[PDB]
Amino acid sequence: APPPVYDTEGHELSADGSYYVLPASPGHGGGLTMAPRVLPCPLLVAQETDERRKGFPVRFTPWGGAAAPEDRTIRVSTDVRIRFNAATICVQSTEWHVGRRVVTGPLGRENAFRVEKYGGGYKLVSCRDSCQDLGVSRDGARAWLGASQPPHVVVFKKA
Repeated sequence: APPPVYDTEGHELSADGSYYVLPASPGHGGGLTMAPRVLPCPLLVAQETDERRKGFPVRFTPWGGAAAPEDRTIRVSTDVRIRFNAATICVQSTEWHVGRRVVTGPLGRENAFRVEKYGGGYKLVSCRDSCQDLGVSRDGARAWLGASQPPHVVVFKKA
């Protein structure tokens, strides 16, 4: 199998754990959060502009869910679903999907992502059809995660 994804303490990522998604280096902003874009729902995936803010941790789920193989180690280059492990003001799914921007809430493969080793950490990729790197775009007061260059390089700090 492809290698496991590792957290900032060097342990393999697990489908059981929750992980803050932080930049791999200082001076690149804070962690990922969910925030409304003009409408209060659905929430979209934003990056905190403030470096001190870790945002909300995420949970990874191997593609297939309960029907995926029993080895639920999270690995690179492998379809996974991603959600925020957090209560939401929208009473909707916190699972990520792409239709540009990464959105949560109700909707093939719109919710398929992968993690790839990249630079000093990992990049996240949307793989609805072909794999597209996810990057951050400042948009007024907010910075949004979407399909864009350059990729946003991240590490996973276990909560």
